[PDB]
Amino acid sequence: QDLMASGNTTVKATFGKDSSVVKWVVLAEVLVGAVMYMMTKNVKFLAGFAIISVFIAVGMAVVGL
Amino acid sequence: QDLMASGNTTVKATFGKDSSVVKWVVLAEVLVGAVMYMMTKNVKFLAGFAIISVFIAVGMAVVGL
Amino acid sequence: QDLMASGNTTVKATFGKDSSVVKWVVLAEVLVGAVMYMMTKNVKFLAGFAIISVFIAVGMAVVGL
Amino acid sequence: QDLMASGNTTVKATFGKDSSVVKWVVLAEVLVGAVMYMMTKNVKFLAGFAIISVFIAVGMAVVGL
Amino acid sequence: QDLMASGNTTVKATFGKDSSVVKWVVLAEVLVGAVMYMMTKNVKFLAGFAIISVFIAVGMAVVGL
Amino acid sequence: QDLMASGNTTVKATFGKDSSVVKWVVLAEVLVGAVMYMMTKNVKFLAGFAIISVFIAVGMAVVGL
Amino acid sequence: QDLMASGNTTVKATFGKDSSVVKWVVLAEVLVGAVMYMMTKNVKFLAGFAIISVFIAVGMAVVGL
Amino acid sequence: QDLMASGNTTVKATFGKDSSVVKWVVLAEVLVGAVMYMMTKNVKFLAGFAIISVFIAVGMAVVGL
Amino acid sequence: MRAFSTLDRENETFVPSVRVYADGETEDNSFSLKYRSNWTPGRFNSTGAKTKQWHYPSPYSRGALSVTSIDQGAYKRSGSSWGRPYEEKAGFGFSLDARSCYSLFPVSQNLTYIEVPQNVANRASTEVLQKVTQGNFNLGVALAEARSTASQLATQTIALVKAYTAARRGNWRQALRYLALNEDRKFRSKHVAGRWLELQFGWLPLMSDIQGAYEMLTKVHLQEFLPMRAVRQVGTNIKLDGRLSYPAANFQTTCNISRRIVIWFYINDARLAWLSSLGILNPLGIVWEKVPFSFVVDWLLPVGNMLEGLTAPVGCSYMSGTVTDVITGESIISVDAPYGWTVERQGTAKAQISAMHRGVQSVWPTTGAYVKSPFSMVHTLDALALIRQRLSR
Ligand SMILES: CCOP(=O)(O)OC[C@H](O)CO
Ligand SMILES: CCOP(=O)(O)OC[C@H](O)CO
Ligand SMILES: CCOP(=O)(O)OC[C@H](O)CO
Ligand SMILES: CCOP(=O)(O)OC[C@H](O)CO
Ligand SMILES: CCOP(=O)(O)OC[C@H](O)CO
Ligand SMILES: CCOP(=O)(O)OC[C@H](O)CO
Ligand SMILES: CCOP(=O)(O)OC[C@H](O)CO
Ligand SMILES: CCOP(=O)(O)OC[C@H](O)CO
Repeated sequence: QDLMASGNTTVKATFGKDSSVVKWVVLAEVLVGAVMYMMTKNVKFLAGFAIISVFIAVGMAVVGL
Repeated sequence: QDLMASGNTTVKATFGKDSSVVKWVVLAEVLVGAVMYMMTKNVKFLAGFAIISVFIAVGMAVVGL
Repeated sequence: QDLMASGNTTVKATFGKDSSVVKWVVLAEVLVGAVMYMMTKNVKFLAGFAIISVFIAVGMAVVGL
Repeated sequence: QDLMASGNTTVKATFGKDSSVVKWVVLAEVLVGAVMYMMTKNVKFLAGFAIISVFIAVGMAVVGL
Repeated sequence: QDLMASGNTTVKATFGKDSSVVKWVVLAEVLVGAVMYMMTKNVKFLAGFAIISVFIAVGMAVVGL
Repeated sequence: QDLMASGNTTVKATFGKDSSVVKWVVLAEVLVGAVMYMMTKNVKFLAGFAIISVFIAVGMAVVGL
Repeated sequence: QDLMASGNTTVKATFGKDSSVVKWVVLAEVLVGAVMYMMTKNVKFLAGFAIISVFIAVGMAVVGL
Repeated sequence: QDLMASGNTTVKATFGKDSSVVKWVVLAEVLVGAVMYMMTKNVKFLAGFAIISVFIAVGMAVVGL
Repeated sequence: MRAFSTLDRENETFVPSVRVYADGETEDNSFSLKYRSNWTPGRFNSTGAKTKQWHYPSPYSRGALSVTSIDQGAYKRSGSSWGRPYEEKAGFGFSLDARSCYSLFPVSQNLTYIEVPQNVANRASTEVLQKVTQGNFNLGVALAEARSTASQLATQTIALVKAYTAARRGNWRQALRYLALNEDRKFRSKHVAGRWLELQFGWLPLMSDIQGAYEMLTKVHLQEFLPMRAVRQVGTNIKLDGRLSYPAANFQTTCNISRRIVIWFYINDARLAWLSSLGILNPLGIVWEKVPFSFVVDWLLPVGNMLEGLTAPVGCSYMSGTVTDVITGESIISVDAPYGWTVERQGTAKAQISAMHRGVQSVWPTTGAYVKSPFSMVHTLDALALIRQRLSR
């Protein structure tokens, strides 16, 4: 017989690019990045404004159903 | 079915450009950058008076719902 | 729903122009600049006589409610 | 026949938004987050002043009778 | 039927603004902040004299019965 | 009913202005301030002879029973 | 009830003017100020022969039991 | 896909020729080069009245979007 | 609500410045300032749960911060020285940004939360509860067909109760006009029990019409959903000065904070299930020959209990109410012045505001509230005076 773990297309619409996961991972950097000027106050946490769209593309387009 | 992680737009009105996040990150610089004239007393912490509105614009308009 | 981080106008009346922060940051220059004449004794730390009112006018004017 | 596990609307008025659960889960953060300044004394446990109203909305509006 | 977890207004008069919680949290900073001048002796623990009334307002006025 | 966390006025008379807390925090500065002339020997730790009565006035007179 | 942190007059007779603290702070300057004529050999460390009796009077007479 | 670090034309209007950077780099020379006649009093700091418009043209016109 | 634009435009005014012276111469130169003429936040589009009984409301808000002239012033013147130258123228114009003209109003940046005074939110909750218990609301979709077929039962009892008491007195000329008959027909019997058996067909269609509507209320109308809507807008003027812012310037400003509390609720009670399981006798299956004349009063036991239950206040249960928050007003500077120178135418500035937000949480006392049933029709109250004065007393 066939498999029974899929056939509903539920996890794809929940954990994907066109869902809500991409919104909760884009504001997590500014939550600790724009407030750390009190302790460190340096130019170091600036390499995260480009790795958001790259990490989401190298993991979602692996299988693709 | 569809997704269940969103459907309320609650975190968008709380963590965004037109929310209260931009008001708490603007006072953290003057709290430490304007009082460091005691030990350092130099012109170094003056580049943060323009990167506040730039970093919040390129980090929020990434997805846009 | 709406946000819950603001709506009280409490932090704005504390860290602002018409508050008490402008009175503590104005005495820090004379506390360390008028006493360093023992080691250096040179006209160098006198550029802060006019940048105090400018730094508070470029950061608070970003939002300003 | 029909089901017998419901038909009373008792658990919905007890464990919901307009009940008493939302009042006990809001004071537990200030009870332990505002007293841990004796050992840690850092800005770390401040990202929980917005996730309270979000977690109660993404779980109660799932079924909705 | 209705709920049974409330209806007494007991926790509201104990854990609130007009109770005793606001007094046990206002003297905890001076117990450890005004005595650490022996080892560290630095101007750092000064941002806590304004966040006491702000944290108690963004948590108590969330539900409000 | 009412609250049970207070009603004794014990912590107010122990941790206050007219108690013994104001005496243990005034000698901790001179204990390390008047003896650090060995290695450092510089005019630095001298601005703390006025912030003792200021920090206790913006910390004890916050609620006031 | 009353306070329990005092009632013994022990720290007042140990850390005060009529004690042994005024003796350990007057010999620390001659231990390093009178021997720095080897490498430096200048008239600089001479402003401490009058600030000893002043700093001990502006800190002990603040509360005074 | 394309890049995500630009697409807003925000940093170009802030750090450029037709912005506010050219005004903060023209008054810094007269702030100290015109008041140093007390110690030096020599015609030396006069080569900076022509290199301001040259340095801003050899750096902004390098890429040009 | 009023007219407002959402297109973000900009204007350039010269001073162528211154012147121168020385011478113459012267121259120178111037300035221019751018300046902005108006500003509009992002469109917040939210959804809600959709069941098979009632659609839950979804949060929605807009708002617009429009600025008119400057217013400137012267211163220167012258012176120278050286020488130369111176011268014166016044340167000095000094333009203002349109994204920060809400400092004179207690409105957040999202244009959703509005600080309501204690003398406004308290009066808006008492005027709504005083109309629901006393009976002052609007009917719904299911309430139109429910009260239409329920009033026909008490209406037919007017021509039956008044005609039943006329036989015991000795006035047969009044019962003929109520039974849709004619006064040009004589009688044959002389006894009080034989005159009623002559005109048997004059009340047979009236008996089938009672069971045609009684079986549809205690089995269909009392086993569905009866929504109710209450409209009550409360708006006061608040004048503030400023414580201062930037410058120183202081604003000096005015504002009109309006609120229309709309709470959706339905009829929910435990004693209403007892009247839905009761039965009624059938006149077609009972021979009226052996039954004496004293049977009409004993037959009105399940019918008379329904007329007295529709007049008592029945408690209700809330669901999810909406609290509208609309603020209207201007601000003239116233600015411062310076130184020286011277012258014155004098530099002035005028700005307008127009926000809108619907709440989620509702206001309802947890100790219950006796709500009057909408079955207090004039034609239904006339049947109670014909039973407690003649059939009972
Ligand atoms: C007032 C904030 O001070 P910080 O920047 O946290 O200090 C860190 C070092 O201990 C001294 O710069
Ligand atoms: C100026 C960029 O610095 P980074 O390479 O991000 O970090 C180096 C050290 O860790 C500084 O602390
Ligand atoms: C006789 C002057 O003594 P001071 O002013 O204390 O020292 C001068 C500079 O510090 C030399 O470096
Ligand atoms: C002369 C004005 O002050 P500055 O330009 O800060 O001086 C730099 C050198 O230290 C000259 O001594
Ligand atoms: C406000 C929460 O973020 P912080 O803890 O201040 O910084 C993040 C890392 O823990 C650096 O310590
Ligand atoms: C001069 C006032 O005291 P401080 O600012 O603590 O001094 C720090 C260094 O000694 C300055 O060079
Ligand atoms: C402090 C230097 O003395 P002034 O008389 O102010 O200037 C004269 C020249 O600098 C030669 O030294
Ligand atoms: C005017 C530019 O030249 P200067 O800086 O005066 O240097 C030339 C010689 O060093 C004379 O001092």
